[PDB]
Amino acid sequence: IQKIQIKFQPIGSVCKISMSQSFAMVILFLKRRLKMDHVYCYINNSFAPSPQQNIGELWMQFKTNDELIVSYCAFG
Amino acid sequence: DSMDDLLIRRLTDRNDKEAHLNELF
Amino acid sequence: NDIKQLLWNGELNVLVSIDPSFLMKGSPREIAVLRIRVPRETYLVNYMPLIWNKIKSFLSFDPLTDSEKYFWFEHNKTPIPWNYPVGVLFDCLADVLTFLRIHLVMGDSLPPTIIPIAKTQAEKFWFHQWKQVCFILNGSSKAIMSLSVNEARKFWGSVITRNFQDFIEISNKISSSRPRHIPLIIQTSRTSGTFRISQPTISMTGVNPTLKDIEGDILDVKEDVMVICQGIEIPWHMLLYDLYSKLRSFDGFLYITLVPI
Repeated sequence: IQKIQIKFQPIGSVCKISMSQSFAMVILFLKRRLKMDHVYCYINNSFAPSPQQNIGELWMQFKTNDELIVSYCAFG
Repeated sequence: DSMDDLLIRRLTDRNDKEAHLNELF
Repeated sequence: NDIKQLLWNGELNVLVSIDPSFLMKGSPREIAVLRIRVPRETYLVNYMPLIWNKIKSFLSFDPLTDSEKYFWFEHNKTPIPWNYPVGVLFDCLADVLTFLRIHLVMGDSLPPTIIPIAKTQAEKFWFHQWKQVCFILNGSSKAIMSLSVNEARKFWGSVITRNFQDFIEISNKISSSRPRHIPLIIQTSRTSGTFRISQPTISMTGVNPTLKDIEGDILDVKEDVMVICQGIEIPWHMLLYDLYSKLRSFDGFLYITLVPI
C-alpha cells in the first residue's frame, strides 16, 4: 500500500490515505472528522470527482506537488 | 482521411446492426 | 461533423422489465415490460420519467410518503451504475437480435458503490464530468466555468432534447488542439470474467502516442485483446489524440473496453 498526501482545504488538514481507496472513502473520512453530511468535496476547487474514482489515480492526475488538494464546503 | 473512412464505416455498421429489428422496440 | 453525427445517432433496443415489487398483484403483463429505443450518448436515468408514466397506475405503493426504499437498475441480477453513458454500459456487457435487457429493482439496502435513481442529480454529476475533463485537457476548469448559466443549461438540455447543433457548439468550447492530458477510462467486461476499470494519467505535452504507445497503461486495467471504443473495433496504430477528439462520449471522457480476442 503506497500512501499519498491529501490536503483538506476548507473553503468558506494534511493526511495520508492509501492509493487503493476510493474517493467515496475520502469523503466519509472527512465527514467523520467534521461530524457532518452537508460537506461537498472538490479537487483543486474545480470539480467533484465521482465517488467511485480511485484516489491514487486522482492523485497522479491532479496532484499539486505531491499533495492532492481536496476543497470542501457545506454550484459549479 | 482514410482512418476516418474506417471509423465512419464501422460506426455506420454499428448503427445499422443496432437498429435491426427496432420495430419490436 | 460526419463521425460525431453517427455517434449522436447511436441507439440501442432496450428491454425494460419492472420487478413485481413495483406493481400490484394482478396488474397486466404490458405494464411490467417496456420496450424502448435509448441513445448510446445519454444516461438510463434520463428515461425514468417514461417508465413512471407507464407504470404509475399500477404501483403497489404511494411514492409520495409510503416509505423509503431505493431504486436501481440491474442486469442479470447485477446492479448497473447509471452514471456511465448507455453505450459504454452496453459495450461493457456485450436471426440475431441486439438489445440491452434491464431490470428495475427496489430494496432497503442500496447496493455498494451504486448511486440511487428515483439524491441523484444526473445534470449536476454530468456537468462535473465535463469540469473534470476540462481540467485534464487544460490544467484548469476555466473554459467551462466561463459558459454563461444559459449555455450550461442549453448544454444539458441538448442531451435530453437530443439537439445535435447545441451539443456540438457547447462541447466544442471545451477542447484543445494541444491537450495536457487525455481524459481516458479503461474497462473490461462486467458480463464475462471479473470487472476492472481505470483512469490512467496520460500526459500529452510534446508527444503524439498511439494506443500501442500506451498499451502499458491500457493492459494494466486487468492484470491478445481487442480495443472496443463506441461499440467498434479500434486499430492499435490509431493516434490517442484523434481517438479522443473523435470518439469521446457525451460526458467528455474517452472510454475503452477490452474484450478477449
